[PDB]
Amino acid sequence: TPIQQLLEHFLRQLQRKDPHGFFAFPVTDAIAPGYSMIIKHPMDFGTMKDKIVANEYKSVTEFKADFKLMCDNAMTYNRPDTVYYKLAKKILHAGFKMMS
Ligand SMILES: NC(=O)c1ccc2nc(N)sc2c1
Repeated sequence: TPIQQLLEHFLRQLQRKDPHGFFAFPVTDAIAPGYSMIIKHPMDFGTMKDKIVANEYKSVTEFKADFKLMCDNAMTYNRPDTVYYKLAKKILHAGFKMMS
């Protein structure tokens, strides 16, 4: 569908900004201790892709909200001086601008 095509385009462009794949897959507690205790609504680019394919996004607004959730989670869990926090903040702002 038109929406699925646009969201696939946005997702490709957003993922290009995360070359290490820090946000490619759900965060594991092994990698990030206590993550599942701290973050109630996890999100990641892979989950977003699956939601596109399942036709679960009915508006760009819904997709943007999941992107923001992913970034907000990273800025809640990781301390500001970490690579993960800095990239989440950078890609949140740049990603919203790109989609506009
Ligand atoms: N999405 C995240 O918040 C995230 C991703 C990767 C990662 N690697 C760590 N050692 S902490 C951590 C957190």
